[PDB]
Amino acid sequence: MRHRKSGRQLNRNSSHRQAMFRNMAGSLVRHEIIKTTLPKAKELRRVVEPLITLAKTDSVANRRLAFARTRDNEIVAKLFNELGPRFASRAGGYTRILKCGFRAGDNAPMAYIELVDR
Amino acid sequence: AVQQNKPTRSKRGMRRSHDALTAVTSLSVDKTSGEKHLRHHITADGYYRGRKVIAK
Amino acid sequence: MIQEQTMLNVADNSGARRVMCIKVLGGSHRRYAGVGDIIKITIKEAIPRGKVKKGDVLKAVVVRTKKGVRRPDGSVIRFDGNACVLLNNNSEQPIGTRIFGPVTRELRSEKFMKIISLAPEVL
Amino acid sequence: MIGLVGKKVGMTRIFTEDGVSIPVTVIEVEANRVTQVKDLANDGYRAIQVTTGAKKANRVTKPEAGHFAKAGVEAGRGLWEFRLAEGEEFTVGQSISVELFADVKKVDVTGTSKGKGFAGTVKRWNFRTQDATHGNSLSHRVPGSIGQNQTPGKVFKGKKMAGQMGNERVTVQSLDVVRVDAERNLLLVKGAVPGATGSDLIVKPAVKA
Amino acid sequence: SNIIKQLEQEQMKQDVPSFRPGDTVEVKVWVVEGSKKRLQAFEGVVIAIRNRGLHSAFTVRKISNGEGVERVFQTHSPVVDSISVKRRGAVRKAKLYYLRERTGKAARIKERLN
Amino acid sequence: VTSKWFNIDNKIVDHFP
RNA sequence: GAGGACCGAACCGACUAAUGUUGAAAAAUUAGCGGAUGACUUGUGGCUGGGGGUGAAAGGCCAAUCAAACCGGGAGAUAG
RNA sequence: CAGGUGGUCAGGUAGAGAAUACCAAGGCGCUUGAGAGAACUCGGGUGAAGGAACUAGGCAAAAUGGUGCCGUAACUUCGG
RNA sequence: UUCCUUGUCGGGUAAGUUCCGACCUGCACGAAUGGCGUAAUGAUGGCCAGGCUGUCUCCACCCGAGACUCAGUGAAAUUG
RNA sequence: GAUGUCGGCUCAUCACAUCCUGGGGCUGAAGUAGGUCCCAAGGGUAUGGCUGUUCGCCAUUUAAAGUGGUACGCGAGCUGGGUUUAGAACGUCGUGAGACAGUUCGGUCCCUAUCUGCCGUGGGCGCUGGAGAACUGAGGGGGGCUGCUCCUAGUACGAGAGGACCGGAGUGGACGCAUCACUGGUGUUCGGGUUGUCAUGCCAAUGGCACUGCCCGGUAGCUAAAUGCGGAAGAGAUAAGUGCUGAAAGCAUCUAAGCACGAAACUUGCCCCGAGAUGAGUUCUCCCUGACCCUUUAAGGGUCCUGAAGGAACGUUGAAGACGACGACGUUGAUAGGCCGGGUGUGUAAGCGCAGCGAUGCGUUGAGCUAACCGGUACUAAUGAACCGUGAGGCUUAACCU
Ligand SMILES: N[C@@H](Cc1c[nH]c2ccccc12)C(=O)O
Ligand SMILES: [K+]
Ligand SMILES: [K+]
Ligand SMILES: [K+]
Ligand SMILES: [K+]
Ligand SMILES: [K+]
Ligand SMILES: [K+]
Ligand SMILES: [K+]
Ligand SMILES: [K+]
Ligand SMILES: [K+]
Ligand SMILES: [K+]
Ligand SMILES: [K+]
Ligand SMILES: [K+]
Ligand SMILES: [K+]
Ligand SMILES: [K+]
Ligand SMILES: [K+]
Ligand SMILES: [K+]
Ligand SMILES: [K+]
Ligand SMILES: [K+]
Ligand SMILES: [K+]
Ligand SMILES: [K+]
Ligand SMILES: [K+]
Ligand SMILES: [K+]
Ligand SMILES: [K+]
Ligand SMILES: [K+]
Ligand SMILES: [K+]
Ligand SMILES: [K+]
Ligand SMILES: [K+]
Ligand SMILES: [K+]
Ligand SMILES: [K+]
Ligand SMILES: [K+]
Ligand SMILES: [K+]
Ligand SMILES: [Mg+2]
Ligand SMILES: [Mg+2]
Ligand SMILES: [Mg+2]
Ligand SMILES: [Mg+2]
Ligand SMILES: [Mg+2]
Ligand SMILES: [Mg+2]
Ligand SMILES: [Mg+2]
Ligand SMILES: [Mg+2]
Ligand SMILES: [Mg+2]
Ligand SMILES: [Mg+2]
Ligand SMILES: [Mg+2]
Ligand SMILES: [Mg+2]
Ligand SMILES: [Mg+2]
Ligand SMILES: [Mg+2]
Ligand SMILES: [Mg+2]
Ligand SMILES: [Mg+2]
Ligand SMILES: [Mg+2]
Ligand SMILES: [Mg+2]
Ligand SMILES: [Mg+2]
Ligand SMILES: [Mg+2]
Ligand SMILES: [Mg+2]
Ligand SMILES: [Mg+2]
Ligand SMILES: [Mg+2]
Ligand SMILES: [Mg+2]
Ligand SMILES: [Mg+2]
Ligand SMILES: [Mg+2]
Ligand SMILES: [Mg+2]
Ligand SMILES: [Mg+2]
Ligand SMILES: [Mg+2]
Ligand SMILES: [Mg+2]
Ligand SMILES: [Mg+2]
Ligand SMILES: [Mg+2]
Ligand SMILES: [Mg+2]
Ligand SMILES: [Mg+2]
Ligand SMILES: [Mg+2]
Ligand SMILES: [Mg+2]
Ligand SMILES: [Mg+2]
Ligand SMILES: [Mg+2]
Ligand SMILES: [Mg+2]
Ligand SMILES: [Mg+2]
Ligand SMILES: [Mg+2]
Ligand SMILES: [Mg+2]
Ligand SMILES: [Mg+2]
Ligand SMILES: [Mg+2]
Ligand SMILES: [Mg+2]
Ligand SMILES: [Mg+2]
Ligand SMILES: [Mg+2]
Ligand SMILES: [Mg+2]
Ligand SMILES: [Mg+2]
Ligand SMILES: [Mg+2]
Ligand SMILES: [Mg+2]
Ligand SMILES: [Mg+2]
Ligand SMILES: [Mg+2]
Ligand SMILES: [Mg+2]
Ligand SMILES: [Mg+2]
Ligand SMILES: [Mg+2]
Ligand SMILES: [Mg+2]
Ligand SMILES: [Mg+2]
Ligand SMILES: [Mg+2]
Ligand SMILES: [Mg+2]
Ligand SMILES: [Mg+2]
Ligand SMILES: [Mg+2]
Ligand SMILES: [Mg+2]
Ligand SMILES: [Mg+2]
Ligand SMILES: [Mg+2]
Repeated sequence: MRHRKSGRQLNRNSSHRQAMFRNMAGSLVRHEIIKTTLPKAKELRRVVEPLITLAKTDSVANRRLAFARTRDNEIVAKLFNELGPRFASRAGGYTRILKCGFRAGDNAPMAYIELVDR
Repeated sequence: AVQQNKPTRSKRGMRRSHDALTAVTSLSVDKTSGEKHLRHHITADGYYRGRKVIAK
Repeated sequence: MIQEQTMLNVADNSGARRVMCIKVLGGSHRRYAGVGDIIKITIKEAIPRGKVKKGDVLKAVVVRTKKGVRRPDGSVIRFDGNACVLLNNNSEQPIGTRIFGPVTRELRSEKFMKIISLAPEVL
Repeated sequence: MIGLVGKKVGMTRIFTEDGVSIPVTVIEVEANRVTQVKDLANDGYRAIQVTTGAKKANRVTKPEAGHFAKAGVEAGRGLWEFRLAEGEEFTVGQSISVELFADVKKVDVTGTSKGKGFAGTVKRWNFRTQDATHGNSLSHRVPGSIGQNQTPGKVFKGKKMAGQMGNERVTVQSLDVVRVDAERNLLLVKGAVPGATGSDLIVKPAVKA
Repeated sequence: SNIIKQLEQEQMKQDVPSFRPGDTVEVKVWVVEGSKKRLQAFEGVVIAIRNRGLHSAFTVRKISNGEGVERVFQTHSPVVDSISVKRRGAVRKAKLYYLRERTGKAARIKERLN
Repeated sequence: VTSKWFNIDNKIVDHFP
């Protein structure tokens, strides 16, 4: 049974999941479009979209709290100086997933995840 | 465990009656580009439903 | 939730200090005895000049368990340890003359009105 | 007698003034619309077919829509049937409400139980597990033996083995009726009924005692 | 679940006081020794509180006649006649289950003073 | 070779004396 | 500052259990276990040869082979 | 190819330490991947009340575990 | 070492074919193929207690690696 | 040119020569409790100590702790204590090597399932135009156990001691089904405390690693030890048994003719599956009303035009799920993610200020954060299409209508 449970496990233990989405979240903020497997792009939306509503209100307390979840001051600065104001009026849904072909090496289904006003 | 008699070439082909692949029924045609693609997938140069989503 | 081999303290002053459960009476394949349930015990240690000697086989009635009793509205009463009162083997009447500690209202029955009266506190 | 079709809303408790807590299930019984009546002449048995709920006009097919339009009834979640006793008559289009159970004391509730998936013989059939230790080799929750030697040299039909558990029709019998709430379309019964929240329940007065 | 919520509100008491873990309370409950009702009081330390609407409950611990006793009360039950806070205790926790292994001077809770 | 250790193990092999 | 002393890593072993049993491995791995200045352990070289060697002794070991090694021959032994 | 293989070199913070934990210099992620999140198997974590009732047998697990000081029986070959 | 034999008696347990103490009717002990004791020692055999526990009453949930589906490569025993 | 052994564990299944429960006859049957025989196989039918044990003795239960078959059921299901290899010793026998249904200590248990079987779950085709639903029920399976207390009643019975049948109510044990409101377990996806070390320039604040580092709490879900329900009543035909009327046989006689009772066994009644029930059933609704050519002339083949109802695919997914399947939804939209509000859990964040030599305490402050929950909201993704599916559906006979 798995009833009413949420969260992809992605064939990794918990600490390797926690650290892998922390890298992707930094990479999407910095490049504004990346290419991933479709299961890992749908699980990214629940990590990087809460980071953007956090950045909509600048304070020392929130910056120190976006830092505990990205561990990258070059990412925290972009969130609070560009992606905060840019999505100021949008209420949720800062990200768009687009399916593309299949990865050659192992036939994984691919997708492009980006920020909406890229 | 292992077989006691050699299974024939009819029992082999009956088992493989479910092994066939299914072709894609149709390919959608892009609104502006006019090129085929899988439905719900971007085309081969980044058009999806008219607009150009991947300017690469 | 008393079963065989469970060690119980003694709530009366029969002399015993620790007893072991060796059977849950009242049915075939019966697992557990709760508050108000008669059990067959054996005495594992006694005080030097009591009425009961170590090694005796007697009956007892459970009066406190730390699994607890559930009341009609959903409440629970749990204690810090399991306790029993020693009974005569045939008449099933108390052997001692005092009860220590609180008891509960699941003993309020025609058999154990002797115990209810003696208890310092009934919950 | 006939029953109604409801919907498992949830479970809660009712406190009585004398300090007893009753676990109740809340069944939400809207109006059931009679959409077809069967008779011995045409069908060979007596029954009514009822519908309940609402459905979006987009998802009703042409054959389904034309069956409701004949009765003059607006579409519903599904269609169920109850067998009529002797002396009960119902007419097409009328509505049946939860006040039917006003003086009923006990009910029988049917629903589809929670789906457990492929389950083992320890969960499904209450088999005992074997030793955890003491030398056991890869056989901790496995079934054990499944038959005898050369006589009879086969496994008997109906042997208890692992397979699909749950997700199937179940009936619970002789449940009390703690309260009928006709103004809110509610029916509180005492205890637990099969299915998960939001499932469809069928409620009939108890056939037994 | 507006349907369930409505059924819940009609049964809740409106006068439950505010307490938190560590406090000392009297709970007066109704007992029925045969055919006459009566109140008897339970004194102890609130060691746990469960906030669930009508399903709320709290656990009180006392030492009675040399035996420790825990009682879980359903807050909105009609059996609980009244709850009365006697002392306020300062704790850092939400559930004080470590008080099960402490007796005498080791199981002392300090007053809150505010 | 010859083994198939369970064709050499003589608890398994020498089972009926 | 003695000791076939003590506790304990490297090092040498192999008491228990689980895994593996067409293995990752023709004897291992994991977790614990014993000795650990000595009748210890290890590198390089040397000597003992088949009814023979060597053996704190188990018929143990002598190139994955041991109640008589391996290779070639007698030899196409003989086979109610 | 989860085995075997002699010698030399020997940083920091805690530590008695070449143990153990995290790091430096330096070196690597072990040559199939992507999903899903059934029974069962393997390796682990937690568990109400009871506490060896399990079993051939407390097997296996759990528990104990350090430094300083106080205290320590029978028996003895006078060292334990 | 004792077949008869679970000898009988005592102890320990609610209950003890094992254990400990005795008795002597030693099938079929016995004095360097040594007898009877023995402190310390033993990955030695038997038995009992305390602590501790998923060993068990009686299992439940969770974390990973397989098992399952997709793409790639691709065996084996066995067989009138 | 191999059919693995005793006991244990797991899982059973049949017989009836019946252990309990059910029904009866006789009793050296007053009552309670028995003895013995007949009918009856629906369900039920102990836990421990000792021993390798099956057995047995013993302790304590139970309504009872049945007797057997199944390769003395079951090792391609587990074990490996015993017996039954190689080591060693004792007693005894032998000059000896050695031997012992004498004892004692130690001692490697393989298999990825082709076929039948069984448990689940799909694809194809059929059911005679196509499609969407609701049914009937041939048949098949599941279930079936019982204690104690009270009333009737200290009545019937008996000198007393003792103490009922029949009938009713209540409450339990064991077993099964469901469920998560409660009481709890879990909760490596939530909050906190804390040890060592490394890093973010440093302080403050945080992160990585140490089994989730070690711990303390805990949401949803799953779950039991939690809490609801169940076993029936009734009917039919009976077994053993008991009869009524009644001759053969002037009587008698349950039987020959005729009539009646009679049990947990049987057929129903309760619960689930079920039209591949090829004997392929019924009911309701919806859709299709175009030409032409050819031949070997018939349920024939072909061309153009047409493409319905519906379905599948694809996408967003689920209290559904190994994969299929099943359910919900696809802009005329709450399907999922985010977002907004709440709840819940943790337990008074950071920053700043004040008191203190400092650790630290206090105030702002029940603060900050909060997973799977509840109530909302088109912000993001669920596309205009394309695909499959046709174009009124055979012959004979009958009954009506033209
Ligand atoms: N079974 C084990 C040990 C073993 C090796 N050779 C054997 C010969 C006979 C018996 C056992 C063995 C293995 O395969 O590794
Ligand atoms: K079950
Ligand atoms: K020295
Ligand atoms: K040397
Ligand atoms: K030789
Ligand atoms: K002898
Ligand atoms: K004795
Ligand atoms: K004794
Ligand atoms: K000696
Ligand atoms: K030894
Ligand atoms: K010893
Ligand atoms: K049998
Ligand atoms: K018979
Ligand atoms: K009988
Ligand atoms: K009789
Ligand atoms: K029977
Ligand atoms: K015997
Ligand atoms: K075996
Ligand atoms: K066996
Ligand atoms: K076989
Ligand atoms: K076959
Ligand atoms: K049956
Ligand atoms: K709870
Ligand atoms: K929970
Ligand atoms: K740290
Ligand atoms: K913990
Ligand atoms: K007569
Ligand atoms: K019955
Ligand atoms: K059909
Ligand atoms: K799976
Ligand atoms: K603060
Ligand atoms: K809060
Ligand atoms: Mg993988
Ligand atoms: Mg870690
Ligand atoms: Mg499910
Ligand atoms: Mg299934
Ligand atoms: Mg093995
Ligand atoms: Mg195992
Ligand atoms: Mg046959
Ligand atoms: Mg030494
Ligand atoms: Mg060592
Ligand atoms: Mg060696
Ligand atoms: Mg070893
Ligand atoms: Mg090792
Ligand atoms: Mg040691
Ligand atoms: Mg050492
Ligand atoms: Mg030396
Ligand atoms: Mg030898
Ligand atoms: Mg060779
Ligand atoms: Mg060799
Ligand atoms: Mg020779
Ligand atoms: Mg010759
Ligand atoms: Mg030859
Ligand atoms: Mg290598
Ligand atoms: Mg080395
Ligand atoms: Mg190291
Ligand atoms: Mg480096
Ligand atoms: Mg798993
Ligand atoms: Mg426990
Ligand atoms: Mg806990
Ligand atoms: Mg505990
Ligand atoms: Mg035992
Ligand atoms: Mg046993
Ligand atoms: Mg051990
Ligand atoms: Mg002593
Ligand atoms: Mg000394
Ligand atoms: Mg004795
Ligand atoms: Mg002796
Ligand atoms: Mg001798
Ligand atoms: Mg001699
Ligand atoms: Mg002599
Ligand atoms: Mg001599
Ligand atoms: Mg001696
Ligand atoms: Mg697979
Ligand atoms: Mg493949
Ligand atoms: Mg061959
Ligand atoms: Mg053969
Ligand atoms: Mg018979
Ligand atoms: Mg034993
Ligand atoms: Mg057999
Ligand atoms: Mg077999
Ligand atoms: Mg063994
Ligand atoms: Mg053995
Ligand atoms: Mg020998
Ligand atoms: Mg022999
Ligand atoms: Mg095996
Ligand atoms: Mg097969
Ligand atoms: Mg039927
Ligand atoms: Mg039937
Ligand atoms: Mg809930
Ligand atoms: Mg809890
Ligand atoms: Mg936890
Ligand atoms: Mg700092
Ligand atoms: Mg690091
Ligand atoms: Mg049909
Ligand atoms: Mg899906
Ligand atoms: Mg709306």
